[PDB]
Amino acid sequence: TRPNHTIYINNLNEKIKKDELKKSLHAIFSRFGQILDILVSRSLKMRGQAFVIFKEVSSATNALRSMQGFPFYDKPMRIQYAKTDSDIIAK
Amino acid sequence: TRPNHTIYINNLNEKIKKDELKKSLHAIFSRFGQILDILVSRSLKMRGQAFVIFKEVSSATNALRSMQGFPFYDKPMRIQYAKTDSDIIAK
Amino acid sequence: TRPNHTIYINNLNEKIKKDELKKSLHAIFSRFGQILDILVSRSLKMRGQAFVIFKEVSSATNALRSMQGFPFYDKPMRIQYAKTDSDIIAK
Amino acid sequence: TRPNHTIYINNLNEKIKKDELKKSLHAIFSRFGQILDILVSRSLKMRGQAFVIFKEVSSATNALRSMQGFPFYDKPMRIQYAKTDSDIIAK
RNA sequence: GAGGGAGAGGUGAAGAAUACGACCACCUAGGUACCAUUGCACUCCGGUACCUAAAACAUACCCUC
RNA sequence: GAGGGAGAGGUGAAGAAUACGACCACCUAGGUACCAUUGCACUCCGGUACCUAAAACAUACCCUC
RNA sequence: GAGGGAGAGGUGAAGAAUACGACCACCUAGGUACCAUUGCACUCCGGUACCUAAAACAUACCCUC
RNA sequence: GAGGGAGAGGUGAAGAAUACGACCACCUAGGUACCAUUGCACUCCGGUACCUAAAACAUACCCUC
Ligand SMILES: CN(C)[C@@H]1C(O)=C(C(N)=O)C(=O)[C@@]2(O)C(O)=C3C(=O)c4c(O)ccc(Cl)c4[C@@](C)(O)[C@H]3C[C@@H]12
Ligand SMILES: CN(C)[C@@H]1C(O)=C(C(N)=O)C(=O)[C@@]2(O)C(O)=C3C(=O)c4c(O)ccc(Cl)c4[C@@](C)(O)[C@H]3C[C@@H]12
Ligand SMILES: CN(C)[C@@H]1C(O)=C(C(N)=O)C(=O)[C@@]2(O)C(O)=C3C(=O)c4c(O)ccc(Cl)c4[C@@](C)(O)[C@H]3C[C@@H]12
Ligand SMILES: CN(C)[C@@H]1C(O)=C(C(N)=O)C(=O)[C@@]2(O)C(O)=C3C(=O)c4c(O)ccc(Cl)c4[C@@](C)(O)[C@H]3C[C@@H]12
Ligand SMILES: [Mg+2]
Ligand SMILES: [Mg+2]
Ligand SMILES: [Mg+2]
Ligand SMILES: [Mg+2]
Ligand SMILES: [Mg+2]
Ligand SMILES: [Mg+2]
Ligand SMILES: [Mg+2]
Ligand SMILES: [Mg+2]
Ligand SMILES: [Mg+2]
Ligand SMILES: [Mg+2]
Ligand SMILES: [Mg+2]
Ligand SMILES: [Mg+2]
Ligand SMILES: [Mg+2]
Ligand SMILES: [Mg+2]
Ligand SMILES: [Mg+2]
Ligand SMILES: [Mg+2]
Ligand SMILES: [Mg+2]
Ligand SMILES: [Mg+2]
Ligand SMILES: [Mg+2]
Ligand SMILES: [Mg+2]
Ligand SMILES: [Mg+2]
Ligand SMILES: [Mg+2]
Ligand SMILES: [Mg+2]
Ligand SMILES: [Mg+2]
Ligand SMILES: [Mg+2]
Ligand SMILES: [Mg+2]
Ligand SMILES: [Mg+2]
Ligand SMILES: [Mg+2]
Ligand SMILES: [Mg+2]
Ligand SMILES: [Mg+2]
Ligand SMILES: [Mg+2]
Ligand SMILES: [Mg+2]
Ligand SMILES: [Mg+2]
Ligand SMILES: [Mg+2]
Ligand SMILES: [Mg+2]
Ligand SMILES: [Mg+2]
Ligand SMILES: [Mg+2]
Ligand SMILES: [Mg+2]
Ligand SMILES: [Mg+2]
Ligand SMILES: [Mg+2]
Ligand SMILES: [Mg+2]
Ligand SMILES: [Mg+2]
Ligand SMILES: [Mg+2]
Ligand SMILES: [Mg+2]
Ligand SMILES: [Mg+2]
Repeated sequence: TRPNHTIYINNLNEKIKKDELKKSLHAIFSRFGQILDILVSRSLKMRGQAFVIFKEVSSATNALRSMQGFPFYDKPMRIQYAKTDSDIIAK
Repeated sequence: TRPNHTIYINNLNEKIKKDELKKSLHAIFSRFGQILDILVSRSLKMRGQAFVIFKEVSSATNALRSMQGFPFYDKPMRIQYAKTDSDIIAK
Repeated sequence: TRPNHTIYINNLNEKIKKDELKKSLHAIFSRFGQILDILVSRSLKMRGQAFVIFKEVSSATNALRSMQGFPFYDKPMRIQYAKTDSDIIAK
Repeated sequence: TRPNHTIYINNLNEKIKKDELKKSLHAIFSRFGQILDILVSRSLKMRGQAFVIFKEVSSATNALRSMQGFPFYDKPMRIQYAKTDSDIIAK
């Protein structure tokens, strides 16, 4: 994919409760720049995944490159740019 | 919060015994500067949490920024400045 | 061993499914340069092990040195140069 | 303690078999310099502990400082200088 | 008589031909399994169930003669 | 007659008033729990036990009338 | 009469000498164990089993007198 | 007679018409589950329970004829 304000994370530990996952993702990622939102759902299709929306695409890029494969509750994070803009970025 | 000599850590693994937790927190954090004390309680309200008191606010700041989200017994540490001075700092 | 386009990893967590292992190994290693392939088998003789084939021996060398002992699904990765060229490198 | 060619590690995961522990400790530590030996015993008194003997005290010092608190099979390593020279260093 | 065995987390009560372990009452520290808890403190203190807390001798107690 | 229900991992055999799922035989991929394995490859392939592999109709099969 | 005890996730129905908890019907949030899921979203929503959702009084209900 | 089957961690004892596996005694390495242990070493060595330690033939042993 191509750089995007939003990174898509998967291979996340699915036992982690939604709000803990968000707070923890925030703690991994805030070092890279300002975060607008972190979206998590534990539904069947969306579990093990998160979207982290940065204010700036440069934050997204550094995040993705630095945290690629990083240990997070016992599994390595796999990180991609989101395939499309998040609503709050497009709008 | 605002910088403080003391950092507040949570999202800690609650199976870890108090003295092990302290010794381990000391090993994460001593690289950042001198530590006056580490307070841990496994009570219901205080489990999963620690206070690490640095001699210098600059140590606290580097600690917090470097170790934010860091893997510690299988969970990411979440770090904040303490909301108030610890007794040994105020007094 | 002597430098090789291919690194041999072992001490891998054997519960991890083959395609997850590959995707995760790719996420640990792609930072070091271009990867031609990652070979994994869960057979008795080959479980807990992977071969990661880099385009360039310099990528292999940096990978091996940086990721040596690195946490990966709860175990430290142990990394060596492959003892021989992978087919796609020799051919 | 005072710098020593040998570092003493504890808080090690005690489920890990002796030879795996050695190979893994070797993989954490060889980046710091040449290692003469790694001693591990799983006896009651000596389990959860290792001695890593470096050729040079400077290797020991960098190791200790860099790897202090580092994640190793799910627990943070706690590192000290050995209190005395190992036999192979004294002799 | 012999010879073996087992009992002390702490305080008490009982008993005292007994410094001494069971029974009974009360109180503590530490842990384990499960459940609940994401929580900002600077005497301690969630729940349910289980476990552990130096030890020889002697009395009493158990086995063999 | 009505009305309900359940059966297809793949190939075969049986049966065919039947494209069609059970029984029987054979073969595959993927997984789970436990045990074993630290192992250098570039067709696949450790063990023990369990599970899963699109699905409507029709025949046959099960229930009510 | 006395004295004890237990019941409210939410809506309803029943009942109302009763604001009030069981039974019955319906609906929600959160979790746990196991199984399945590697998945690109920007109302929610996999399965199987289990659990939890402030609480005093009163009626009714249970025990002792 | 035929044909099938199963037994060797190591040392010993028994037995020897037998190099040879069961029974019995003793000793080792490695592991697993649970419990305990945070511990500074440079012969080994916590507990409780379970498991594993190359293997063909022959004797003996088990099944069919
Ligand atoms: C109170 N009396 C009946 C007993 C008694 O008189 C004794 C005696 N020596 O005569 C006791 O020692 C006893 O009072 C006494 O203290 C006993 C005692 O200490 C004890 C302990 O500690 C552990 C196990 C046991 Cl079986 C006993 C036990 C049963 O011996 C009791 C016994 C009584
Ligand atoms: C061989 N014969 C006794 C049966 C038969 O003649 C049939 C028939 N239609 O007459 C079949 O279909 C059958 O040959 C036939 O194929 C059967 C069949 O397919 C089936 C399946 O697939 C699943 C469940 C069931 Cl209970 C059956 C079952 C029992 O109907 C069998 C029946 C036989
Ligand atoms: C409908 N009738 C038989 C009962 C009745 O007439 C009552 C009464 N006060 O007379 C009720 O309160 C009742 O209608 C009524 O509502 C009952 C009730 O609320 C209740 C609750 O909440 C919890 C436990 C229990 Cl045991 C009861 C229970 C049994 O008392 C019922 C009783 C009935
Ligand atoms: C001592 N005597 C009764 C037996 C004997 O005389 C033998 C014989 N060949 O006559 C043995 O081989 C025996 O002494 C002997 O050594 C036996 C033996 O080795 C053995 C093993 O290794 C495994 C399984 C089994 Cl069932 C046996 C077993 C039962 O055959 C014994 C048998 C005895
Ligand atoms: Mg790291
Ligand atoms: Mg006792
Ligand atoms: Mg004792
Ligand atoms: Mg006592
Ligand atoms: Mg005393
Ligand atoms: Mg007294
Ligand atoms: Mg007594
Ligand atoms: Mg008295
Ligand atoms: Mg306690
Ligand atoms: Mg929990
Ligand atoms: Mg408790
Ligand atoms: Mg005694
Ligand atoms: Mg089926
Ligand atoms: Mg199907
Ligand atoms: Mg079939
Ligand atoms: Mg077909
Ligand atoms: Mg056919
Ligand atoms: Mg048929
Ligand atoms: Mg036919
Ligand atoms: Mg398969
Ligand atoms: Mg294993
Ligand atoms: Mg298998
Ligand atoms: Mg159907
Ligand atoms: Mg209730
Ligand atoms: Mg309630
Ligand atoms: Mg209700
Ligand atoms: Mg209301
Ligand atoms: Mg109503
Ligand atoms: Mg009522
Ligand atoms: Mg009415
Ligand atoms: Mg819910
Ligand atoms: Mg899974
Ligand atoms: Mg569910
Ligand atoms: Mg009440
Ligand atoms: Mg055997
Ligand atoms: Mg054998
Ligand atoms: Mg033997
Ligand atoms: Mg021999
Ligand atoms: Mg002999
Ligand atoms: Mg014999
Ligand atoms: Mg003889
Ligand atoms: Mg052993
Ligand atoms: Mg433990
Ligand atoms: Mg043992
Ligand atoms: Mg044989």
